[PDB]
Amino acid sequence: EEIIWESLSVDVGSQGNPGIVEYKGVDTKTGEVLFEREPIPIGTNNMGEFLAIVHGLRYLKERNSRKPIYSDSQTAIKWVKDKKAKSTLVRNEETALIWKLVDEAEEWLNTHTYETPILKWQTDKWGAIKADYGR
RNA sequence: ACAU
DNA sequence: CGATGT
Ligand SMILES: [K+]
Ligand SMILES: [K+]
Ligand SMILES: [Mg+2]
Ligand SMILES: [Mg+2]
Repeated sequence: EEIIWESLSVDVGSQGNPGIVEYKGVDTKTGEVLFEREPIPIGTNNMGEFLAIVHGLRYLKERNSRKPIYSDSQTAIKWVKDKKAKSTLVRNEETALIWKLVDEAEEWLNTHTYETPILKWQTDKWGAIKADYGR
């Protein structure tokens, strides 16, 4: 119903899918960019969406912040809930980097706790998530 | 079908 | 138009 403005919003951007993947997190209210991941040469949209949420969790925990995270990705929200990213991307030399990051994000989820609500951004009602790349 |  | 996902 109502946007929770006191929140962090995340989104992925890519050049190709699979292709070059980046992501960022912003203050939902103001749009201030709070973190941005260096582009990863080959990944999928959903791996990026998942890494963005997990980085948001780590960012908020380190800062003792109870803010929720918004993501527009049905898939990534579920992968985080499950602590398991069920990507189809082949494992090879060119995908080694993103798969290492995905593996390590799952490992972090499996070794830490958090109460952070992970909320679905309702794009149909509210427009594009505030972290969107505008691509 | 829904979400990207 | 194509791809990633539940
Ligand atoms: K975009
Ligand atoms: K589809
Ligand atoms: Mg998105
Ligand atoms: Mg977007």
